[PDB]
Amino acid sequence: NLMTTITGVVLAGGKVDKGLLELNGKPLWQHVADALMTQLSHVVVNANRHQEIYQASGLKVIEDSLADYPGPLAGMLSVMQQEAGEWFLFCPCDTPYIPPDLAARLNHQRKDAPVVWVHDGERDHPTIALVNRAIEPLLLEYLQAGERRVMVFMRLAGGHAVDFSDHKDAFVNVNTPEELARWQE
Amino acid sequence: NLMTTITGVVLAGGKVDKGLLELNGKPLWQHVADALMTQLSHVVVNANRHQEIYQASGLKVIEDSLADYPGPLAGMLSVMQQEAGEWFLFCPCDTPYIPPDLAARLNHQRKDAPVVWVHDGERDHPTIALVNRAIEPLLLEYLQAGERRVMVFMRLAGGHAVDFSDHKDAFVNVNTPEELARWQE
Amino acid sequence: NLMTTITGVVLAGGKVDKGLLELNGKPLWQHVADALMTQLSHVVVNANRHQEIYQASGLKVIEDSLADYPGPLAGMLSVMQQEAGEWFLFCPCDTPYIPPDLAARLNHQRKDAPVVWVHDGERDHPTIALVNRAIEPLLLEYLQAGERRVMVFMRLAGGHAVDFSDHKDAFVNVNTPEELARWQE
Amino acid sequence: NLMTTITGVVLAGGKVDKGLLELNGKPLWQHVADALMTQLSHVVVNANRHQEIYQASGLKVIEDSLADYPGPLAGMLSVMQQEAGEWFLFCPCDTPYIPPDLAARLNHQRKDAPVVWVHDGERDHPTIALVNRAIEPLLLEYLQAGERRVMVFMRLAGGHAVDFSDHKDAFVNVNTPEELARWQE
Amino acid sequence: NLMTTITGVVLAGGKVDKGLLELNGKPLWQHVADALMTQLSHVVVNANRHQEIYQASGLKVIEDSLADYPGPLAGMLSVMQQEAGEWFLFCPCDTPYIPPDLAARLNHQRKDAPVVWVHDGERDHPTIALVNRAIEPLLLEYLQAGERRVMVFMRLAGGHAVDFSDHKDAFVNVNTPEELARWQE
Amino acid sequence: NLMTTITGVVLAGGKVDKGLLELNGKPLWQHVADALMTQLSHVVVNANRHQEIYQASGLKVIEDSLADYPGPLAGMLSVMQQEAGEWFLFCPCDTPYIPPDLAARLNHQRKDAPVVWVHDGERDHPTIALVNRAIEPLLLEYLQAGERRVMVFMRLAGGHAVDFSDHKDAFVNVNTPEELARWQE
Amino acid sequence: NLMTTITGVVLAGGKVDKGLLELNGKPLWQHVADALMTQLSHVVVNANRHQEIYQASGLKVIEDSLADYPGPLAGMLSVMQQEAGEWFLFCPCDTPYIPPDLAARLNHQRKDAPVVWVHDGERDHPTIALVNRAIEPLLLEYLQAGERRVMVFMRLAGGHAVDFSDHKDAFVNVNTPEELARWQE
Amino acid sequence: NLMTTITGVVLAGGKVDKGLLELNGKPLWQHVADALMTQLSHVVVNANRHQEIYQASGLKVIEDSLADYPGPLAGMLSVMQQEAGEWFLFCPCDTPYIPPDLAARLNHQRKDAPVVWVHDGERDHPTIALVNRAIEPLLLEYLQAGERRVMVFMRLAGGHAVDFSDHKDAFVNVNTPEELARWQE
Ligand SMILES: [Zn+2]
Ligand SMILES: [Zn+2]
Ligand SMILES: [Zn+2]
Ligand SMILES: [Zn+2]
Repeated sequence: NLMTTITGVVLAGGKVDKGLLELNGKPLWQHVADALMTQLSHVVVNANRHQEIYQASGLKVIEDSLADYPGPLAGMLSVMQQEAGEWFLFCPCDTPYIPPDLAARLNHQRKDAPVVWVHDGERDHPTIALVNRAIEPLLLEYLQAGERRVMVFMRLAGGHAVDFSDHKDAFVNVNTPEELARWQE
Repeated sequence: NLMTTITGVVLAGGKVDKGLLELNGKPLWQHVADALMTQLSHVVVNANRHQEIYQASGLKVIEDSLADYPGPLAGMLSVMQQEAGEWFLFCPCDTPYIPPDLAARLNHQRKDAPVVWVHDGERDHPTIALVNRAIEPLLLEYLQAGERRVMVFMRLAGGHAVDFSDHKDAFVNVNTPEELARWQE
Repeated sequence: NLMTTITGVVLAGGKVDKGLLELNGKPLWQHVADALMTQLSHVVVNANRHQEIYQASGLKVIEDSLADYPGPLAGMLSVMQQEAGEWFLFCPCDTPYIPPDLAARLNHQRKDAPVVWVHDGERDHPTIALVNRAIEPLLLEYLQAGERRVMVFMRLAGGHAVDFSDHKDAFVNVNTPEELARWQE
Repeated sequence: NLMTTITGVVLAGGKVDKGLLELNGKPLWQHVADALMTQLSHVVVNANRHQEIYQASGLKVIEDSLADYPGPLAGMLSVMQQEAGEWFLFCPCDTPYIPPDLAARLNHQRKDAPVVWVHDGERDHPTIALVNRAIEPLLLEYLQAGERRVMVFMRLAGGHAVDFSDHKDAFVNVNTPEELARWQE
Repeated sequence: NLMTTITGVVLAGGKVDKGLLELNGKPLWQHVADALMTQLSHVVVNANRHQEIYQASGLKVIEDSLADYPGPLAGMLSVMQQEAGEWFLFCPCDTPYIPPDLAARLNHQRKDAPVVWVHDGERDHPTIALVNRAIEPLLLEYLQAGERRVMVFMRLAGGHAVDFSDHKDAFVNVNTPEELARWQE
Repeated sequence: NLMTTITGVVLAGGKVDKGLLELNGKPLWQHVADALMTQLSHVVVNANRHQEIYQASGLKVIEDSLADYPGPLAGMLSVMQQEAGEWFLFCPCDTPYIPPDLAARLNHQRKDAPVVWVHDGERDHPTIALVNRAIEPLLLEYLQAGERRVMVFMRLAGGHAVDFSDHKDAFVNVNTPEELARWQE
Repeated sequence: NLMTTITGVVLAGGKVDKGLLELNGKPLWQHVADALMTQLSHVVVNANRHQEIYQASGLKVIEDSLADYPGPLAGMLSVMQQEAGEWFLFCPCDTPYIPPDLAARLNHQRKDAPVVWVHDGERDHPTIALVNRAIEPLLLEYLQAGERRVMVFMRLAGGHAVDFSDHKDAFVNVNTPEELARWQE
Repeated sequence: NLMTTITGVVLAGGKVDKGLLELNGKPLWQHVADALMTQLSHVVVNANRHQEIYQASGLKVIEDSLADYPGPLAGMLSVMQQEAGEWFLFCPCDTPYIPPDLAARLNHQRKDAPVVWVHDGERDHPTIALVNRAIEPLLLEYLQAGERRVMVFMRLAGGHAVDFSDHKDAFVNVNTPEELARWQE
């Protein structure tokens, strides 16, 4: 089952974390982790600050790097370098309503591509992505070349966006404390 | 083939059985069991009463529990706890006309989800479901929390309904002796 | 797991059954069925008499034939013609102490052969056999030719015996009521 | 590849063969055999007359039976009883223009069903069918019960028709010498 | 690879933990967890006390039960009921020197059995075991019957011991604070 | 992943190479090789001239033949005869803009066929093809018969075209130095 | 099963056949073909003379070549070039007593090698070999280089001999009419 | 086949190459590359000097790093970070007589371990190793910790040595020009 083949990954922030703010009593990042854990057996967090907090919830923490690369791609590569699965489902810390069929729908719609990411009907969410580790070398080469754009990389790897326009407000992102108040229950 | 990979399960009733009433000379529950047995090699019955009757037809009977949980979910979990397959096709005792392509269509339309159930064009039949045992832990947690709603659970697991609107009257349910008379041949 | 890939088969007798006699309160044939059911999910009985008794224990009964062939091979072929698995573990009704690792050891020692049977250190037990359905055509041809010898057939199919000389008295066969008394507890 | 997993079967006639008549210098049945052999490695002929002729082309001949059942289903069952593959692609002797993508399209459109057959846009061709051997037991039971209708059986097994309406005149059947003249090149 | 197919499990104690005592600066239970984590991606702890301590190391904690069963078997069953893998490698908290090839050797020596445990040359260690979840139903039945003996259960499931007599002092168990002093570096 | 299962093949020319001309500083053939290498681990070049140039880029060169057959099919067959994979993705040297999802889309759209090629919305590109080695024998027979037409062969093998009409100008072919100037950046 | 994965091949002679002489009423080559057909579904003959005779038994005939190479290796390569399986079991026409477990024992003893051949206790029989088609390219290169020695090639490919010293007189070869008389029954 | 699943790797030297010296007219490193290429489809070279020379033979060159780690382990990790296979067979540049069954024997003797290396009867050759990429994270952690010992790492990963004591002088290493003269033909 996908549950035992894809490693879930909370992208908590590369070199505070707004993901620590509570939504309905639970920190934003833990909404994401809990949603991934309902669908996937093995779930880790990519974090470079507050490691003890993430770890304290029973999750393994993967710290970045080797080289101090910038942005989300750097965390993705760090996780592939430090974890053995074939497949990873990444999600940032601030999208607490991700749907219960995230992994299944992304996988079903992959069309044999090594990477896919969510399009919510309005925009792309390239860091909510199902990634095969076969693109580890390409990612390393991309970052070594000084490149940083997420979607450009994912397209260059042969990926595409998957339509989640029917999953209402599942991909809302909590940008600030103020937005968080529009969502408190 | 699906025939040898999915265990069929007649949900005969958790803690008489109207499924014992005869439709065209054959008990309602045996219509269901026979339909499952045409499509699947290994088929069992979840029953907590009249166990000897079900067993007498050559079917293994799984009794509920561990804990006295309520409703169909309790029987589903009981069956996963007591049977070793990866996949189960559950069906209640009172839907005698289930189609010969039930398992194939549910599986084909799963879209990589760990659970799917029938929608007949008019309504959901959440207890006519193809279930991967990976959701055993989630089900246990759900029931331990005091929750009982079937479709809510199946959605939370990442499942969805599968359209059988073209399978005419295949999902009629015999609620009472009176309805049973509308169907006698 | 082997549990969900091999169909167990009690060879109860082709055209009373001494296998109906009780050993320590349980009929000989049910000792065998219970031993197979501990190791295998799906288990059936090949019987041509007392079908209701076997069936009443929750086991599907396969009756012989098509053609009225003689002996155990006839039952084996009948079962392959009427059951869909790839693999079958046959055992006669009168060997109640068959070991809990029967299927695993036979499979482990197959050496890529399509059939293997037990040798107990003293003699062959060719009807205690793990059989791939690929030899269905060969068996049919053998029986159509008027041949009946079990071990000859199994050798001709490319099979061999597997040493169970360390499984003490596991393959005792209860030939008569008198032998049964040497074993009563 | 499908080429090495599906056994092709020319249904040449159960208990002359009009399939022996030549179309553009090649016997109708050999048009079918050649089309199957382009797509599939292992191809056999079900024949009960002129066995030497079919065999002489390098094809193994499977004769019917065990029991003298009627019609095409009888040949299908005979072939499953005498051949070891999981999958069979049957075709009658008189449809010489069957397409080069017959096996691929039938398989692609199976929708997890154990049997599928061709619909040419105007009618069903239930004997041009892709069949999983899991339905061997059901077929045996059907024929033993005295039933003979092909499509009824295939529906009861959970099968469906596959649209080949775009494959122009690929499913023309040569009923008589006269029709054969409408096709001579 | 085995790394991504077998779930590691530290058996930390069912209803203080001596496994909390430090050996060379690291708690005994964490020696075990670290050894399992070198070989396996996903590793959990079965604990019913000090849950926060185990969880704080980044490990998911599985608490016992459903029913208050006794002993290690109860923890094994609890873990299978609450975790989705096919395979589990259990180890108690007080065997800190378990070898780096534990999972590979147990798996290699399984001989198609659904469970295997370590024999160190002097004695059995039945709670250092590689277990297929197919024996979940058997375990449940065993415990419901009031049975508790570990090795008896594992033999009844078809398992056997695997020789680790060449892995010197790898299976030393720290019974008390005094034994722990014989090992301090 | 497809990356490690399909061998990429640059069809550089059977018995100068215009593919040696530079587009934006990189030879046309190396545009193709680089595009294939982003998607596939193992990539080779079919060349019969300038072998040292192709080889110098780190690519293995496969020279034609056995028999001096004509055209692209000859190179395809040469490559299947000299390389061990199951699957090959061929592309000529003069289509430098082939898309990053070439292999994934061709594979996803194969519909169980052993060969597929690109249609760009305006025309077929039968030498941009995903080919299963099962058609090696058919290809050999075709060429031995004196036949040379690419698309005819691919249709006869059971293949079809795959729509890439949405991949803008990805299949432009540089026919001459003059066309190459319309594309210089 | 091996029956449906390995193609049997009678090596009948490259550019009369003593294999046509009758042993106990059946031609030597047909003893071999029949032995292969008991173990394997799909069996072909490599022949360059008397093609009609071999074909007349229902076997497909593969004629040599492309290039007029010498010896048994030439026939092996011809067969791999013209047949789609992954695995081939070759045997010459004059070893009529080959054992019923030939394919299983060769496969079991392969030790992950791409080719294995029989050693009968006294000598090697390098043309009684189980061959993976991955060595097709190596074979082509070997023959193109002007090399002909069978065992040298098989060793260079990474193969080894498999001990059949316990299969008494199974590998007797009938060199002449005179030897054939020592064997007539 | 192993040929298409394991990537061969010549370890040519991390930050002249004595591997450039000719043995019987062929550079030592090319003896190794050629031996790997006979057994494996895809073979690369890890080199940090003379990259153009290695590349010129048709081999892809992987340069070290990310971080400037020391020794052979650094090259192994570099290759896993930059190549997508599951399995790698590493060999240094100066062991020109490596046997034709290197990959098969190492794989056959792995005993489910993620890494194995050659023991020649006299000593270990830990850089002649079959490595699963699952140990990429462990290797990274090991090197980041400042550790460099090869065999220690391979043991810590759960590996073991494989006996090649019967492969005479296959593992001779050419240390110097003088040793090279003891071997010139
Ligand atoms: Zn059953
Ligand atoms: Zn985990
Ligand atoms: Zn065949
Ligand atoms: Zn390569």
